[PDB]
Amino acid sequence: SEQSICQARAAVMVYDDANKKWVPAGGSTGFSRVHIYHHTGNNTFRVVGRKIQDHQVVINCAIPKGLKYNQATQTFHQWRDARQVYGLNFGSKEDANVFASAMMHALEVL
Amino acid sequence: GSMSEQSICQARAAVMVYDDANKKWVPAGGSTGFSRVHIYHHTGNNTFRVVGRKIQDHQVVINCAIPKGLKYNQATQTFHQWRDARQVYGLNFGSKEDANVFASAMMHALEVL
Amino acid sequence: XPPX
Amino acid sequence: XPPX
Amino acid sequence: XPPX
Amino acid sequence: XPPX
Repeated sequence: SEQSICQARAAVMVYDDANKKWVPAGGSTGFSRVHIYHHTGNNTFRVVGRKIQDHQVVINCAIPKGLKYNQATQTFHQWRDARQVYGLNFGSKEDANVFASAMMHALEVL
Repeated sequence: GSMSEQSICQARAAVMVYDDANKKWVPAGGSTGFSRVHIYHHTGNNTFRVVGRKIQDHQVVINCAIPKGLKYNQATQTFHQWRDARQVYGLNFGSKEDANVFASAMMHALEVL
Repeated sequence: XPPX
Repeated sequence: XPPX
Repeated sequence: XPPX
Repeated sequence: XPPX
């Protein structure tokens, strides 16, 4: 029921609001394969990423209409919901471009 | 046209084509200045083209198909370029935000072709 | 607006 | 947004 | 690709 | 693969 619209290599991180530092998403340092999935039936999108090594799901979050997606640098992009701040430290500029293109697309069609 | 194509982006750029015989960039359409540049998606046939019009006088300065497999080169954060069998095109974007908008739409087009 |  |  |  |  969902179609992948991109795959990008990134170290997924969340911001620890109490210690003022980034920490690895899911508790595990290393790179993940991060998709945006489009549920075509209802036109919704989510980010799902899984560690390359062991397949652990480290991010699974909805992309809401109006999201402010911040391209802080050419290889680190970030966004937030009401509870967490998410960061993607991409493995290359090409990966950042792939993901940002798909995200900017999702945000235009929502 | 308006009933078979959908604009998937609008970006501000000075459009140019490369004069290889002189080894210099030329303003597309003959006169230097900024244009509003779209990618249009023909939704029935799943094809795309770049169409740009000068802000001042509305002249069409670019009207080129985007073929499957095209190599889109982001030379800098504000100048992107590509080529076909005929010409080499360049977009000198008015801002990094414009370049990002256009490049994100182009990369989308290239993925769904 | 031009044709293609 | 926090810095990186 | 030509330079800018 | 997780549900949403």
